[PDB]
Amino acid sequence: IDWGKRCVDKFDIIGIIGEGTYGQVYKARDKDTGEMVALKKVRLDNEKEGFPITAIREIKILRQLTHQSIINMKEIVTDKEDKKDKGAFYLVFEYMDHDLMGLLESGLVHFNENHIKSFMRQLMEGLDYCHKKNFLHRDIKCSNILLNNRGQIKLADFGLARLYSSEESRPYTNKVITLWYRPPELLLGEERYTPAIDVWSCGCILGELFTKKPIFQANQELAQLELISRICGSPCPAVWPDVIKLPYFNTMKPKKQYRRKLREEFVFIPAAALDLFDYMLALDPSKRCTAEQALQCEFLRDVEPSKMPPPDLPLWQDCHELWSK
Amino acid sequence: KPCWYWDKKDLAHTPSQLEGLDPATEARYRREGARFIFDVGTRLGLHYDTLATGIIYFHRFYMFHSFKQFPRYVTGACCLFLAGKVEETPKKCKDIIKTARSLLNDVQFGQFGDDPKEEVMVLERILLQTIKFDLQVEHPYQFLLKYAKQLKGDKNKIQKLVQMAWTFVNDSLCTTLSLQWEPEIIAVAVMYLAGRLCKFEIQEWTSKPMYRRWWEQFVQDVPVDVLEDICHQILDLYSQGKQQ
Ligand SMILES: CN(C)CCCC(=O)Nc1ccc(C(=O)N2CCC[C@@H](Nc3ncc(Cl)c(-c4c[nH]c5ccccc45)n3)C2)cc1
Repeated sequence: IDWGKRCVDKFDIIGIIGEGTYGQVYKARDKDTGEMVALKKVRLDNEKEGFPITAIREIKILRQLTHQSIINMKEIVTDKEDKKDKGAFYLVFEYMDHDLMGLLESGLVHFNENHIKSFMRQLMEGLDYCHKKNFLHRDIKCSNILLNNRGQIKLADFGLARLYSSEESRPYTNKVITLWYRPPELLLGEERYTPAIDVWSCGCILGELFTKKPIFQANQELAQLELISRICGSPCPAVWPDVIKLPYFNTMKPKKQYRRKLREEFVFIPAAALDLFDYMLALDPSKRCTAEQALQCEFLRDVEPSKMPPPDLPLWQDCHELWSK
Repeated sequence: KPCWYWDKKDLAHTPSQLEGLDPATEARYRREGARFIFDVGTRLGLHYDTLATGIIYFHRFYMFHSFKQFPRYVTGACCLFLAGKVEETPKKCKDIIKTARSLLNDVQFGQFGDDPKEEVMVLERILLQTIKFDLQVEHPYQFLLKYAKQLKGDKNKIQKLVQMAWTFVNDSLCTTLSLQWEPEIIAVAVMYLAGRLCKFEIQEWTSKPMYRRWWEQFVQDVPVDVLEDICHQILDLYSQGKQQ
């Protein structure tokens, strides 16, 4: 073990990679192992409640999840030579080279069908592992899907994850997923939801790999449900009997009653992928495929990612965003 | 995954005893520390799982640190503070010190020094390193309920057995039993003791009524001598109190 005791000097910081939910995040070089890591820094006492509960939850969850497609937290180190509130903690993760959002907005890489086959296979395998354990991610999006240069997909950002009991009657937090990846039952106020919320988010990822943009881009819940209905069909009991049991079904709805145009709006997508795509964007959560069923579908069944040449990406991440204020 | 279980010989060489503290005084310090966590968290309306998690942090802490170097009530307040955050029942640290101030006299509250709050905050870093960030803990309560659900001898006598076994689990937290045996074994042991004190015969209620080894259906290869020793440690807490 030694989880928590060794010091930060045993790592060489290379630079700041970004900002997290409870402190800065550093790219760092291990002195000895020869492997690269990312360090999520945890300052304490800046908040008068000490070690942040957001880290506790992420630490507690990541120790029970170990999978090739899940972000790997290796250990926790400290500044050392503490008494002395100066000492801070650092969560050690294996370094990943890109996130899907930065990879797509660079405009520099093109994913063909086989590339998306391998990515979704790894993503659905990792999510199935989380769903056979009793964990919901509740924050899947393009920026939380990490990718290295060996072509390996890994799921990250488990801070918002929580344990669920199957078909049990216990309530949760309603506004969990970012708006562009939030399923319709959450937009209508479902609070006792299911792992289908993660599958919807992955369905948005799949369509966003064939198109270059997110498929549902709105800035408010009312408009977001409108764009979803314009493509996936309006929520109604014919396709989704339980919409009448949802808190906001009557007070927020599209102007028109839309018919499902998903196969015509995305006709350029190959048939097998469009079949999985249609399966993942079912309005009714009970009709939405599970991660297990998604692995058994035509598009992903025979995919062995370890036997496919990875697509070549920029050796580092750079969104190449035009100067804009 | 770390290892969190000691034998009777290793518990006789804790850091406190190495510094000259007698076994009786450390056992008393552990009782008062566990009961302190219990009373403070009770007055704040905390889950019994949260109380048990703070107490388990407290017992493991003093397998690596000495009571002569770390005052017990400061450590207890720190363990309850971390446990509430782990068990998703957060409580502001200001509240724990306030509640601790309400139950302790000035000589006991003197352990918090001039500024009581900072003593708990700076200790949280030490506690986390000591428990090796192994935050998830399970307790005998869930197994007592799970094992009792599979008894069918008599409804009223089962509930009396569960109720006495639940009380014995609370008493167990005042000892190092959680450092000796897995929570499943503690669950079986308190049913065994409750069955003795009630003169109920638990074997009658199993699917194998003819078979005294009624517990080998729940835990594998647990000899009766282990259960007898757990009972002896628990009844030791009743050296003064009436058993029940
Ligand atoms: C306008 N658009 C949006 C951006 C343009 C500007 C632009 O180019 N940005 C930009 C963003 C990131 C990087 C970057 O250095 N990386 C890419 C991302 C994965 C990094 N490796 C990485 N590996 C493991 C983990 Cl757990 C995390 C991790 C877990 N949680 C985290 C929270 C925050 C940061 C990292 C993590 N991050 C590397 C470089 C440039």
